[PDB]
Amino acid sequence: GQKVHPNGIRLGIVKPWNSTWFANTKEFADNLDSDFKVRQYLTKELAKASVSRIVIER
Amino acid sequence: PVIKVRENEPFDVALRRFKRSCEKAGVLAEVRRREFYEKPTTERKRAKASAVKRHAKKLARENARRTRLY
Amino acid sequence: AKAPIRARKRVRKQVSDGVAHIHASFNNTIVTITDRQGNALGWATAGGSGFRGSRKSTPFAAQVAAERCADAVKEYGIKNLEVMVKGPGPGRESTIRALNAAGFRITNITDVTPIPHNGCRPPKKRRV
Amino acid sequence: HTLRADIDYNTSEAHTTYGVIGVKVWIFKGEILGGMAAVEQPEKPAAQPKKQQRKGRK
Amino acid sequence: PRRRVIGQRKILPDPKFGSELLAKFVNILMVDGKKSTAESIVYSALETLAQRSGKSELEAFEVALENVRPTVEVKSRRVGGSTYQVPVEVRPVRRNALAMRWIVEAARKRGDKSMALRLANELSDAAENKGTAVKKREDVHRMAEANKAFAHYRWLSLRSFSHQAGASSKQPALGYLN
RNA sequence: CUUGAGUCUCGUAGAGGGGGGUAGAAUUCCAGGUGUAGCGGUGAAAUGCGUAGAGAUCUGGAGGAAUACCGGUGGCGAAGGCGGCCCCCUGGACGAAGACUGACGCUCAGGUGCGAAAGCGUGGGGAGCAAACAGGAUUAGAUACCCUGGUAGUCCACGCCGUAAACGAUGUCGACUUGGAGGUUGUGCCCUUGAGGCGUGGCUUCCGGAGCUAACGCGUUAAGUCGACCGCCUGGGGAGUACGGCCGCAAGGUUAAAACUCAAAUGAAUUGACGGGGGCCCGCACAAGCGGUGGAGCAUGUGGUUUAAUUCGAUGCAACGCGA
RNA sequence: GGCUGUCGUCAGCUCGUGUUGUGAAAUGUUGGGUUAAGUCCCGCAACGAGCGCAACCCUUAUCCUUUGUUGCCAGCGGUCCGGCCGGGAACUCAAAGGAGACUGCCAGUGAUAAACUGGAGGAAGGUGGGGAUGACGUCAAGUCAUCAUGGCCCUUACGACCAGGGCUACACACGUGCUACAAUGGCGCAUACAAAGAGAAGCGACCUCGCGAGAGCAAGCGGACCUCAUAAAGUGCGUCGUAGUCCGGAUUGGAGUCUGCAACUCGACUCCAUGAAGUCGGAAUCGCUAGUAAUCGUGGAUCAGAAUGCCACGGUGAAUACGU
RNA sequence: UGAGCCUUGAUGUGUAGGAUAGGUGGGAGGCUUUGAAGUGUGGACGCCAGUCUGCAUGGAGCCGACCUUGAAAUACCACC
Repeated sequence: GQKVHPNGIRLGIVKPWNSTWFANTKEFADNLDSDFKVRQYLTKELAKASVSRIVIER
Repeated sequence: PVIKVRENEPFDVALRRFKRSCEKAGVLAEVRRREFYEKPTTERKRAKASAVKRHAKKLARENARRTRLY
Repeated sequence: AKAPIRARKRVRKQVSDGVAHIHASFNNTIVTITDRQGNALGWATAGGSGFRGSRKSTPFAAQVAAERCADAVKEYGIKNLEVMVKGPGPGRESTIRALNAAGFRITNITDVTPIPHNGCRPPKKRRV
Repeated sequence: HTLRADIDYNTSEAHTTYGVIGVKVWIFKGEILGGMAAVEQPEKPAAQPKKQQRKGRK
Repeated sequence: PRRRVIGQRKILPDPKFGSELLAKFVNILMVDGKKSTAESIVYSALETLAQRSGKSELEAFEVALENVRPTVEVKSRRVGGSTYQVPVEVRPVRRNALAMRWIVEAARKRGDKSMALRLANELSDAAENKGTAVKKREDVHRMAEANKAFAHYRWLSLRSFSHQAGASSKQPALGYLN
């Protein structure tokens, strides 16, 4: 079961990132963990709809 | 088995092709080997047997003209 | 055995022509220089080159055997040569070069390797 | 092993009676896709019309 | 193996004299990557040599590189129940380097109170064919005259050879059916 | 009757059978000549032979199995079987004209005759090689294999039970089924334009069509279409032994089985692996090289080993500065 | 389940479809020539097409192009000759569009040919250097300890707070890396230029104390301005001879310092004195085709307190690749 | 052909040493074409080409006392 993940090397050109924001190093973890919490608890609410992607921007 | 028939022009290297006609074969070839009585008729006498690979080759020449490989 | 002799000048009978005999086995060559009338004037071997194994039975050991004996007989004063060959083993040609390199002519390379009229039965060896 | 265009991969995780099941799905829409593309201009034509410096002279 | 022909690097004249034949010498004089020292050791040796004979600083270096030069090599490639040795005549790039290696191999044990002197003594010596690497030459050609006996899995190779427009005799050389 | 077959003389190819004659070459041997330090064996090696003169080599004689050469897809026999050259006795098959008989035919239990090979009794013969046997070598085990010593045997003559994979494991003989060509021969014809061409027989063989096979293969010499008659087989293991009849101085031979166990065994082919069968290709896989760790000291991980416990994960390449 | 490793950069593997066999399955996926290539010339029941590779891609190298500072400075000014500053654009130089190179040209070779090599301008001729980059998937490889999770057990606990102790143990062996065993160096004194990145919770010039580490104060910062940082190896001069030294400097005593209630086994740093093993190491044992290998130092990721390690960077930079 | 007795003749390729180490006395060198040596000719003579060396011609050298290495020292004649 081979290969570095196929979409992962594509993330810098003609594929967008799944999230786009910037925090100046020291606050980057605090912003990354909140960016996860919005992913996890928001999708729980829209359970009954059908959705392909989630894109969070600050 | 430098073979008693003399090579055309004598030189330090014996011309083994030009020398043999029926020497060493069957008589002095199976040295330190088990002697059979009737196996040699089919075992050693393989002149028809060795011609077949040459025939196979001479057949495939023609087919290479017809395929346009040639 | 050999002695530490001063440089050689010596004369014996100055016979000028000889026959050589090469007895080729699987493990060795015995190379033996004779008078035309047929008398040992000297010999050397492949086995005293002390290679052991299969390695004693190679054309280069056949060459140097020829070169020792052909050398020694320069005191016997041979100047031309003929050889009889007796075995199916290697040094077919490289033995012939050492007799020529001793500065002798070697025009008659008579193989006499004897084919009996179906003689005595050989050891059976491997069952293939 | 392609770097160019977006190309869609998903690995699903889902449950059934006997435990977790999963499907790995690559789908390929096109080798040129315009859904994310590089910016309209290079630096050299962009922004101010008179761009050359005084080259000192405070 | 090897699909196509693959090349070699080329040495570009050294920064303190301007010679290719010197920039290749300093490359094997290198210990711990340090060519910029191996330069300092060549030029300090060469000048001591230059007091010994003033007609050229390169006198005793240039003739060392001819006299201790091996002309022949012995190669090795195992066959089954046997290792053997099989002689080849050697290509010039390795004739030159063997001799450069051997001048420096001998120098680092000369024990003299500066390496510039160690290298300068072994060159004055190998120029006159009196030094340490005359022996290294002698041995390497002995092996190449002695090992003319052997062939590669020989007993079957000797028919295989005879039909491939080869001789009725054992070829003492690498990677041929012999 | 001839449409089956049988017969007389003529011709032809061949190692068919049985008894006689006959030369030369190695080992082996006796004698004589020449000559000095190893020979032999094998992966490597030892046992074996040698300075008491080996080993090798030359000259002359010796003896016996055997006949190296016909050597090719040839030809002959009975399958197995047959190879030096001649002579004597003589079989069987292949041709051809002249000619004759006229179902005189097919098959064959029983049957009598008859051996590849070794086994084998007496006589003859005996040179090498060799089961066993012995010892080395292997450790890989049986004194086996493998190597060296080494015997019966192998070899002929007559004689005893005729064994097997006993052969195209293709019964016998006969009728029918597109052919060309090889090898090579009777014989009709040809400048025999090339082991050539055609007419028509001969064994022997390559190719392939109808038909026949599970598959390879066979294919006019069938394993096709068939004919009669005979021979033999009916799951494995255990059994080519046991049992009965019968033969053999004698060791042995001959047809040839069940209880019981058991759900399989067996012909073949695909593809991987694999060959110690043959060959090709590629990777820093080797070569062509250079440096690095093991050893020192330290740093760190692993296990050994320790306690209350010194926690686990990874362990041939897919492990140890790696999950941690 | 999600995910990844092995083979292996093997150079092959598969989808759609026909045909040949009764079918398992072949064929293509095999051949000749050629390669990094199922790349490309030729061609048979393989036709059509995809996967790996090839490519786009980022980066680097010159170099085209715009900016002109916290960047640069042929010339000019204060001037230690530092862009600190009056000023200046000849010039790297930085982040960004990217340019160039395609066996396309020309020649030789190769079956036309892919392609190998040579020519030439250019930094560079052979998909320019470097990376990304990994077929279907057996190996039942490994994680229930990222996490999903059925089966399935405790839930006064296979939960929790608090503390101490351990893997960092010692009889040893072994895997790895470091640095060394010299003089190519080390000693003393003098001497030179880095790249890249870190510094918002943080670091930090000058400061005064201190042998240093550090101390306590603090302008300043947003990092091409200030600082980590003296980059080291390398060079200069004079000096050293196998004696474990003039290499190597470990240990250990002792004092100063640090992060923290708390430094004992188990923490860091400075530094004084004395001063060992080890002279390239048996068995074992690995990466490498060139910016590589080797070797030297740096910073950062992590980061209470601790790097030999990992990641990247720059210094200095190797033998050879005949041949299968 | 052993042994005894006896006439002369030599090699000594050392760890350290330029090479020439059987024990050891005489004893401080032979200048004779330089004792030489040297291509070249022969001879004693061996851990195999090495020590010594006769001589047309050759004033070119063993090698010590010395110079030098070692436990012992070396010329050259003897003794064995």
